[PDB]
Amino acid sequence: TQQIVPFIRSLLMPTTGPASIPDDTLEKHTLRSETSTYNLTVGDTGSGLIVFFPGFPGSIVGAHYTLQGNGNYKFDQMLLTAQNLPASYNYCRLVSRSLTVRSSTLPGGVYALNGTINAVTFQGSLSELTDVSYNGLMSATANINDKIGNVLVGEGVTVLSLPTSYDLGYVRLGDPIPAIGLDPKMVATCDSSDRPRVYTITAADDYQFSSQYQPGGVTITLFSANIDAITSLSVGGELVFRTSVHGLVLGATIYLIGFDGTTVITRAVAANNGLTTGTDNLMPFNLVIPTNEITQPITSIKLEIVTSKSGGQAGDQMSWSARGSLAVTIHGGNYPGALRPVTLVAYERVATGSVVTVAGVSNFELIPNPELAKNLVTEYGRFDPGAMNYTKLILSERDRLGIKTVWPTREYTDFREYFMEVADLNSPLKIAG
Amino acid sequence: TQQIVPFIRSLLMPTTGPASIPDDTLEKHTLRSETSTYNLTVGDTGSGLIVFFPGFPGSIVGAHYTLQGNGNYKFDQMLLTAQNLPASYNYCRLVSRSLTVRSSTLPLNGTINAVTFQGSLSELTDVSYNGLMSATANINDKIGNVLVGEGVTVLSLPTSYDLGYVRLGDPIPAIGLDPKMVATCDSSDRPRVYTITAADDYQFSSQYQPGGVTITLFSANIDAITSLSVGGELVFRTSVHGLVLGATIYLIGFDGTTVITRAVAANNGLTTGTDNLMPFNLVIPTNEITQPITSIKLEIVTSKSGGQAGDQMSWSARGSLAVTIHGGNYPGALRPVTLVAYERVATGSVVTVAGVSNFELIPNPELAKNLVTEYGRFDPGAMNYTKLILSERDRLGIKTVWPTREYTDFREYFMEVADLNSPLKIAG
Amino acid sequence: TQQIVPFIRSLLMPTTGPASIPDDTLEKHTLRSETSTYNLTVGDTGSGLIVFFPGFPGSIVGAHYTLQGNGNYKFDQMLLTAQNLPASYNYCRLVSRSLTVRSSTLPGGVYALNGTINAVTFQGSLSELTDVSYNGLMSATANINDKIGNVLVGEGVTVLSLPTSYDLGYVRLGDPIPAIGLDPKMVATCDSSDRPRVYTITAADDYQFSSQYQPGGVTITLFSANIDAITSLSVGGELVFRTSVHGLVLGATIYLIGFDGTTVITRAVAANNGLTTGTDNLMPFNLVIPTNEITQPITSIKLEIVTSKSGGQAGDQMSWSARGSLAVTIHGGNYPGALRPVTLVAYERVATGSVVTVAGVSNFELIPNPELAKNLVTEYGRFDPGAMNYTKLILSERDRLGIKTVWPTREYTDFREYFMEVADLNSPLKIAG
Amino acid sequence: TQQIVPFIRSLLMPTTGPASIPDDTLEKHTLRSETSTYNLTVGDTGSGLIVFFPGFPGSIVGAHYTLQGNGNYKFDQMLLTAQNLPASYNYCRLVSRSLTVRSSTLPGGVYALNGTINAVTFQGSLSELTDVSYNGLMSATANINDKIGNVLVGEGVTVLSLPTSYDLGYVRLGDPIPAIGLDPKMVATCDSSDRPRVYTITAADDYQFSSQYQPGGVTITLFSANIDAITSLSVGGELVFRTSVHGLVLGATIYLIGFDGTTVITRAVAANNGLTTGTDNLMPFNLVIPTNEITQPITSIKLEIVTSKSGGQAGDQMSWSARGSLAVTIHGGNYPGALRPVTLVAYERVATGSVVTVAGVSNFELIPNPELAKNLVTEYGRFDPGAMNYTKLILSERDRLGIKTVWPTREYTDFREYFMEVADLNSPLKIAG
Ligand SMILES: [Ca+2]
Ligand SMILES: [Ca+2]
Repeated sequence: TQQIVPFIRSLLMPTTGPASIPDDTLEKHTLRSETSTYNLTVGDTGSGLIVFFPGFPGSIVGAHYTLQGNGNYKFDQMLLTAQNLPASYNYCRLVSRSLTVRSSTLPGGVYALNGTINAVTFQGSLSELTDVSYNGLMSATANINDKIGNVLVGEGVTVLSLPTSYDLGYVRLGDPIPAIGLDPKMVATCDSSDRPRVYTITAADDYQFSSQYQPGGVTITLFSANIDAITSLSVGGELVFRTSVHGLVLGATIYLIGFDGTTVITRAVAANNGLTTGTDNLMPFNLVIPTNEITQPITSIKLEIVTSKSGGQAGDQMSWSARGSLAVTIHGGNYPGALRPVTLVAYERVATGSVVTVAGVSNFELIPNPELAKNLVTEYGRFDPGAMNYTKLILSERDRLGIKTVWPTREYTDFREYFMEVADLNSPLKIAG
Repeated sequence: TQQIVPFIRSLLMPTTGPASIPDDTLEKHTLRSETSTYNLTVGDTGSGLIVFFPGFPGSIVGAHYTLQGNGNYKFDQMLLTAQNLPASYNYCRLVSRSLTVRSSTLPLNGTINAVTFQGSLSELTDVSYNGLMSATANINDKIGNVLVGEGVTVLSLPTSYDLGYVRLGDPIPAIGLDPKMVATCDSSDRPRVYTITAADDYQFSSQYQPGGVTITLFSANIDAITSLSVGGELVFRTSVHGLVLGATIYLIGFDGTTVITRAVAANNGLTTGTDNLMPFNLVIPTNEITQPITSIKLEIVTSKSGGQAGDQMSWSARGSLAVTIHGGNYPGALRPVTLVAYERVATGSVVTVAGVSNFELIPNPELAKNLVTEYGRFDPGAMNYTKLILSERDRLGIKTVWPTREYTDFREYFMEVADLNSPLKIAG
Repeated sequence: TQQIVPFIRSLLMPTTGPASIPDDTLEKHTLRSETSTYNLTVGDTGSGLIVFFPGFPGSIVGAHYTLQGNGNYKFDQMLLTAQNLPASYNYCRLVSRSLTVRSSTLPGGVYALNGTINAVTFQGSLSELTDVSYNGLMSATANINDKIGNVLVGEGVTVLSLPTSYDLGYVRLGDPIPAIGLDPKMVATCDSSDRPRVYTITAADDYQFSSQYQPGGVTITLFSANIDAITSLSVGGELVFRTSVHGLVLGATIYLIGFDGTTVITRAVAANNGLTTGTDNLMPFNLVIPTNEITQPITSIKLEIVTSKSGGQAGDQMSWSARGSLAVTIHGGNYPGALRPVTLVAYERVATGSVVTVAGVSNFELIPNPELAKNLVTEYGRFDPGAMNYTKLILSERDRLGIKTVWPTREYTDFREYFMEVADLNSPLKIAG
Repeated sequence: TQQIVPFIRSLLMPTTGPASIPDDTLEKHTLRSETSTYNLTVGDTGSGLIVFFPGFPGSIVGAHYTLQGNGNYKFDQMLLTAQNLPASYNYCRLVSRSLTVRSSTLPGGVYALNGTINAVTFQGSLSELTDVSYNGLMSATANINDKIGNVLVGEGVTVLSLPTSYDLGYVRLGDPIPAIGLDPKMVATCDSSDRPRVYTITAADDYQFSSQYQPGGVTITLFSANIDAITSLSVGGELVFRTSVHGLVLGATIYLIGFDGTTVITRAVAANNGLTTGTDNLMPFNLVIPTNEITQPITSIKLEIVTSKSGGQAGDQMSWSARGSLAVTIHGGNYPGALRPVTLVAYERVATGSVVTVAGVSNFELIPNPELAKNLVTEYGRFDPGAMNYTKLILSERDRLGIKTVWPTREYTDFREYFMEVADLNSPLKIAG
């Protein structure tokens, strides 16, 4: 520390403002901060979960779920940046981010404040967590500085975004692209694409299906698989069906399921589709799911198949054989931060009707869209040598320095003042010559 | 050199263990070594080829092929890491790797030629024992006629730092009605894409045949070790009524053998005076690829419902296909290849492979519960020192393929400091 | 910092008292502090907005609006200086100002959980804000140190007035001028005038009006435009009307609308006014609106026109053509601070029946009115060189120093003690000679 | 203190993470932290007791008992580590541990006035405490730094684990061992065994029993004795019975009693043991009690004998003479930490229904089980000389330094910042060469 190092300051104290990442990704850019402010209402159980995407290169900050009587989560809302970055910028890179979660309210009739928080940073995407209960969170990492337990809600928790790789590319935001079309509801964007994530699902390898006839048909769930998506994705591939039985008609639908078990997206992949005897019957997958259709994080994908017969009787026995694999590409999905690190903040025993307050600052390197570029000057980052080495040193000593991704806010506040002991005006420039 | 530099030590002497790559890719990770041990049997000709993927970010180390009487190679087996990394880890980055190839038994014993080729397997123009020697112009990337008893050392030298973590082909939680159901999350970042314009108004013409007339529309060299997909469309036009088309894609192994065969369209009537579409929607999962893919070909069968003596079946075809091999362009995934060829080894003798691979790894969710991860040790000047060393690679004689005896000498010539640790023991 | 610099002390800690601005505006003046103290009552929705004019050269500090069940704002009261400066002084210049906004008290110096505060400093006048909702505030500036999000109400927010230009002229306050008149309600003042703001509205350029006869007439709103006024303004200009229809009578009224959509001032510009065929019919605008008539900040101006006929029957048709532009001059309106920077403090989730407490100090350079001048000594400011350079340095490093216009009070308090680490008695003057 | 000493840091501030114990026990191991998080509910009396085992080499942290109307304790639940260590590791050694006990229920929203805490560290096992009442606790030690009285529950208490011997062996955790068996409920473990604790109980030295016949038999309790167990144990030994009465049939049953006086385990030791007249009749004890059947700490052991007769009818006398010693071996029992030091945290006057929140961190040296060993690198501890001497010095001056095992949390927090005044980044490594 001398004066200090703008980047370290920004990284460890994001509410302080942005600084350019001192890596090798030399683009003309501009630096911006976006706040996140939410007042979430606590449900009947007094318990809930905030899912944060600490490294998300863009306006999506997280999602809030309330916990319900029956032990299921129910989606409340997305937590976003104050304004929608893709409306103004085309490219983006996350510099630093911190968020605070605390209660700001005790309801009218309530005698006493009570409530606690458990939090973890998990090195995987949302659907990869084996246990998302308040208690279960605590073992999602072995890293002591990536978990915090039973922090009082009144005091609150601070989430600090720590890097998962530098020298990351600029990410295209989901920015609208100039387009005209006959449909009012037409939407054209240029999506986060670099570093796609690909899931491959072999749904069947000569899977035999056999069942008696039914008016309305017989529906099966061929497979269900955990995947992650926040933004646009596509499904490709093909199933091949064989049969000895004449006049079978196949229906097939893909469902993308949210974290709360709810259907987010439903797409008929093939409806009413006759099968010929002694031949391959192809069922291609050509699905594109746009960002705006994804109303909450996708947590799994499943495929249902309906089998029905034209004629039909009592005992008819409908049978088919199926073979093939599908590929689910989520665009830009493997970009570190896009899906990968997840910070969960769980609360419980909070009085029903009380407010859980979220306040955050996100810092970005940004490239303006064409219209803004006319009035927004861009520059290469400030050069200071040793900024990156200092960052590397700090992170290398992360555990001995106690630099957490999840803090009791009181401890983070102490850390701020313990660190940051120099911010020294600027000695004789004022008296130099 | 002072003490030394863990990374340089790991890079130049991988059997020594792992060290974090001193680049800008700052992820919380863990460091691991995986051994490779194989005892390969020499075939009838006393000759064969080991294909190594020195930079492969994961458990695939290489493949062994024996050479046969008729001059063809025949696949033996994949050479892997001791345990399957994707079963325990989700993300991975290669730190360093070395492998030794020597004979260990007799039923002294023939010779080895080796090269590191800066391209993928199918790109090599000549893979014969002798032909290898000209795959590079780089003198430190080839070694000739090393005695098999003494053996060869393959050392993996970098092809780019600041590489992303690669997703391993890790199983993803999934339930399904089929026992043989498999769901993975694949190496995807940095795909390789081949584009094949199979036809641009290609005219086909032939007399009728019971059973049909089969043609190979195209054949093209491509590379795949892991999952890939084929997309695109052919469009067929015709003046002849009642023509039925069959089409199959074959993915062919290095040994000319069919690895994967997929019917793309079987029994498919063509209408007169219209475009007849033949879409390609193929996804090939990793587990189906039993040996490296070296080429792709498309066959088309043309038959007629009626049929007679002279019937003349004709169609016009147009369209291009795209073969995407997932994560294929990730440096190391397909790209550098080291070939170790042996010949004149006595039939029935053992060619012994022993290696160490070093990785930066991120544990899967279940292991993450008990596996602490950290940012890499900071030492400044580690990367500059690496850059200096590599910059002087040729004057230092840092080879990718060594006579083992020469590599051993190099180890002791380098690495002349490993100095205990002077007065920490007496400090205060 | 040596001892310190009175002006910097005053600027950054206004509760400390006044100091002369170290610019080139050398007037004999006197230095004063005026407190602002308000106990505002929270309405039904538990939500509201305080509009501050941090740079206002005089006694107007801000205005309080409650948010109502229906989602609309309603004016409560002006927030003023403790005493009315124009009653005692004729000229004035703002030195520094800070205000506190909080709620809730408990035995032990402790405060309760009582909702949240969002605040921004916007570099424009009140009516220029595109979004004034609690959440929308957060994007009124891109400047991270000019916005603060979801501060607990119990802890509260500190508004600090940062300069918008030095070397400003002394502003004439709205001081009463000696006058006698037959009317008890006669008022004569000398107004803030230097640096007027002028709006020009071309209300019509051959605008055709056409409508069927109506007993009582047909009223239209020719235009509506957002403008800003806190003090006196005037409307000048002329509309010209043409018509081929005989017997048309025009009425026209100007309305000045408050931030809460309420009519603040209504002035008939022309009532009962016959139009002649084939000639220009002039409608001049000669409006002067005195300060005392402006009961709350003006946010827009609109002009209504009534077209009546008197002798009209069944379905007659009334038509006229209109041409002309108006000029709205708000006196001293462009004086930096008079309208320009606005700080919004929005609260919500505040317990109904609790009181939002405002406490502030405003510091001024003042010239006494003739009666006070007889007993009020005035002087040129204390000379200290480097005071202005030091101010310029501090402001130049504003963002790295984290000098905010809106603070969580707790953070401002910390800043005060972090800064201001020298106030050193006065070493051997006491022992000198 | 220079930089500092990882071990001392871990010992005095366990929430900081683990460090290797600088003793002579040189094993290849790995270092881990496990959190403990509990939200306990306060019962009817507003009073209860948390029993901590601060030195326990494994996943058992303590047990919670509520106090009841009738003055008895009632077991609530075991307090454990976040995950079950024996599922992943085979050997273990405790490095350091701290736990926090406070009410998360804050009346008014801010106040810590919600009852009080008394706490002690007792140098013996649970059953050895003579007085376990809230008030009685205070005299369990004479050591002033091992007791704390009437700490406010809102502020809370910190339990710090201080060593009871170094150079301890690695303890085998209760890890499952590969086994197949016909019974679904079959369980095979390898238990903490090193350093057994043995109680010898001479239950009878020619004890004369005499009572009249009753259908179904006559039951006496031969003895009860205070013993301690949290994990597996076994009972060995023999009773010899003499009689003159023909056709007596003896049954024996061992009861293991919880701290709350509840039977945890009941095992029949003898049934249909027909006594032969005028001869030694042996009653061997061959009991093995597995860890898993112990649902709460065992505070005592008793043996009942049931004495029945064939054709007994009326004034038929039943009489036996008994002689013999039993030995109760609790496995690993004498391993310092396994049973020995106990920290009791008692609360009272807490409002019924409020939450007492426990949060802790436990640090371990661990050896992975065979499956984990495949992916878990193990190493000998970091060498730093003088670490152990420094620990010895610190502990030697424990009382003058005021290093407590039980703290008012506020005082512990102060201590943390008073200690730990160096954590100094790392000066010119960053600029060296
Ligand atoms: Ca770089
Ligand atoms: Ca000037």
